Amino acid sequence: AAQTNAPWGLARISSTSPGTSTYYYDESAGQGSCVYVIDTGIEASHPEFEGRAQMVKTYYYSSRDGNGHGTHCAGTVGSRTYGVVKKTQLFGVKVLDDNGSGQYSTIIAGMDFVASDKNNRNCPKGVVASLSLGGGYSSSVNSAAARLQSSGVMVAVAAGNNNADARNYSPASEPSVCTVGASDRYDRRSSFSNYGSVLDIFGPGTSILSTWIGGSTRSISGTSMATPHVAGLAAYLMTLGKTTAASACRYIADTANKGDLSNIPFGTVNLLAYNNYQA
Amino acid sequence: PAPFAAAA
Repeated sequence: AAQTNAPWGLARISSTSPGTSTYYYDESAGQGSCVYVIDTGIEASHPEFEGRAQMVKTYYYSSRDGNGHGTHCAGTVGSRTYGVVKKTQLFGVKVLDDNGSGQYSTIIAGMDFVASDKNNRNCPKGVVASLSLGGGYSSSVNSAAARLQSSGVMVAVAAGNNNADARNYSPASEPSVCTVGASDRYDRRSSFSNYGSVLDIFGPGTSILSTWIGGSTRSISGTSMATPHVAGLAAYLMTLGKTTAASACRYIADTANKGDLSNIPFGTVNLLAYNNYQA
Repeated sequence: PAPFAAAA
């Protein structure tokens, strides 16, 4: 399949050259897998989610996304139009309040939660969890991510947006998960992107059009928007049976576009998420 | 520390 005038991150993830406008992906499109968007919520009514999203648990009073971030992320991982995987099933776990903040324990909790809860769902193709969130290094936060990840989920993790070394940021630095950096459309590391020896790969994170609350849409920029592209790239390939939750990251990394990105520091990998879709 | 980011 092709999506003409696709968003550029979408066209990029499926091009071996910056510049293109179509997103080419296999049609299975993520279906079979599940993606927990552990974030602020997910306007599960967005017509763009066609009914494939649903709040599974909040850690607050509502379950609504009153922010946008998550619908945005949910969006990129698998909204019809704005998304990598147009057929994934999305579950919202709301760990971040409507300003987009969260305590490390309710996110630890959200992580132990999807580890359990996934057990009572039908996610035949793999289960991914996408954490476009983060903070200062914490070994319990890393522990949570690593538990979640060893419990069998494919944790994609934002490198962070502090254009620093992701080592002092947490999930980002749980070397066992999949820290994701951002690139812009000219193939440069996104100016805000964290980097370092712990990043495993890059995805489109600058100026990313996606779903927004109100049944709307909106571009924003972040390692927060690249994560969902690997989250969804991951999911899309799990359902493609190309890798598993336990190795989706190494595989996404080995098969990526290399040497392409400009702006990469010695120490950081020059690898850009890529689906090798051959029609 | 949290959004890693957007405006909302």
